[PDB]
Amino acid sequence: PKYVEGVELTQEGMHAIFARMGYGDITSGSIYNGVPTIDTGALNRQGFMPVLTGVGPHRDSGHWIMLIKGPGNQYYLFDPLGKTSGEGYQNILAAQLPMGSTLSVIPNGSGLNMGLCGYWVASAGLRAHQALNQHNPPTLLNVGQTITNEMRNELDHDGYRKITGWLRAVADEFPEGDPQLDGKALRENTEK
Repeated sequence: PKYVEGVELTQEGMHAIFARMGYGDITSGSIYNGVPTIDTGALNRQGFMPVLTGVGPHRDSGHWIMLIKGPGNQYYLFDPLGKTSGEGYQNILAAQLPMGSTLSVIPNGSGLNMGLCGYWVASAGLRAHQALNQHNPPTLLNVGQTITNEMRNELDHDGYRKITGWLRAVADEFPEGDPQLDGKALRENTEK
């Protein structure tokens, strides 16, 4: 399967889901043997960048997180495993951003990932992007709080089954066809 392996998005799958939602042909990032590949031009241009962390010679799969650009010289790190996990990548990622930039980790809660990091990056990651860049942005705390709550509410009522079933259904191609703001909307509008 090109887009999904087990219940995780491959790099091809991540590109494909952003293309299907209407974000065009995006550039993703990675951390290979502890060294980041981050195109800052594409980051600034996109407003965000999914980053496949934890990869290396013997590891194609890793842990997806989302790099977000805010207003000004502010950047954010969304980690579906929670605040501590993200703080794990904070430094190495921060040193890749423009001089004068700051990188803060979104303080969302642990225990809600369920092996769905790619899905979360493509949904909650985008919603965090949109929230932090709207006219009256919430505080970092409110954004973290809100993301935690949204992940928990989506996992309720057979959420894991619904998400994993959809991901398996779209393992090779996505259905048509309206564009969407985030992956949850795409899922709900293409079978869930």
